Amino acid sequence: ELPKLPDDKVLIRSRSNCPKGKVWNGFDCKSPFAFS
Repeated sequence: ELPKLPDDKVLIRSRSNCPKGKVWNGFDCKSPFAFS
């Protein structure tokens, strides 16, 4: 997938995915706990 918007599929921290129940940011797909 081109648009990083997963959670319960691959959630590859690599550089093109967002973990379970998370939220992207200027340059990172992850939970708000690490951004909010």
